Amino acid sequence: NNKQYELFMKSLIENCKKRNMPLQSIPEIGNRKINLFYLYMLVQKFGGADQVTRTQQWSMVAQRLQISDYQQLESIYFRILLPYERHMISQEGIKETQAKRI
Repeated sequence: NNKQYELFMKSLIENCKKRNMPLQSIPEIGNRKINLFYLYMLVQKFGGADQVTRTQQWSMVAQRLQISDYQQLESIYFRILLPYERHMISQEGIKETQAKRI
């Protein structure tokens, strides 16, 4: 699962580059390569950053990547790949990501 990164990564990148580089550099929070989809996989509890970015569930994300900075979290969620994260949860078009099993 060492490639799993380059996979979801390419997705996020297309966003950072399409969102006008909302970072200008990966906010490498923790002590190594970012684990966006990781702490993000936890935000799922809410599904919508803007809702989780100011709640308790955030403590889960924020406190999972040893950052304890809920603000950096939505920086992750929103400032790196808001759309993507909030995309592959509700449906994402059920014709691109999940594509109804396919």
